Amino acid sequence: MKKRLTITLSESVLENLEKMAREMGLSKSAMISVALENYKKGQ
Amino acid sequence: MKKRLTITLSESVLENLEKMAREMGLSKSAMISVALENYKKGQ
Amino acid sequence: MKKRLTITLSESVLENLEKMAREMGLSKSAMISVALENYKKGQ
Amino acid sequence: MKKRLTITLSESVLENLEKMAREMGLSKSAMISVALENYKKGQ
DNA sequence: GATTGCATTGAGTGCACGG
DNA sequence: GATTGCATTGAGTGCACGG
Repeated sequence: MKKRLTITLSESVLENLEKMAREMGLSKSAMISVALENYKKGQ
Repeated sequence: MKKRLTITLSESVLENLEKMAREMGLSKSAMISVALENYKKGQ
Repeated sequence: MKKRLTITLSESVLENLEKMAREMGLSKSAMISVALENYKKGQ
Repeated sequence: MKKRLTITLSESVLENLEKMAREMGLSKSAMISVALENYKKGQ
């Protein structure tokens, strides 16, 4: 059910990822997953 | 300075990552980066 | 930064947790974390 | 039939789990269960 | 830039060859 | 019902003693 993948991100977008996941106590993989879902929704 | 990140995503979330990316004419890294900056906005 | 804890939940709330985390490709620990955060916010 | 679940939470998210729980006069399991049913609502 | 195999440590990540 | 130590496998969970 889980697949790996390597992405490239802006040194500033990644630094932001950090903070966000941190306050939400999430992993980047989870924060990303949350954000992806989120976005999908708002679409 | 751009940096790389190896993450793990749920097949279903990945599948939809692809879908959304195609339709937005962006790469996964790009899509993810959008959604990420988006969530930060939505608050 | 991470701490363990054992909770007790309704057979129906847990069954729901399942679905939700599943579609969001999240762990319960993550889904719960998301939901907790969420709630905090709406407060 | 009620069931048990051992989860892992980020200290900061746990700390705020406690805060919110106290103030709502509920147990963590209870709080978590609320928030969980809540998110499902918010959609 | 991207995909992946090798590797490790509490799946999610790093690293680097091969593209 | 809750906390925790023991245990395992891709931290997040199960299991069960002790409460």
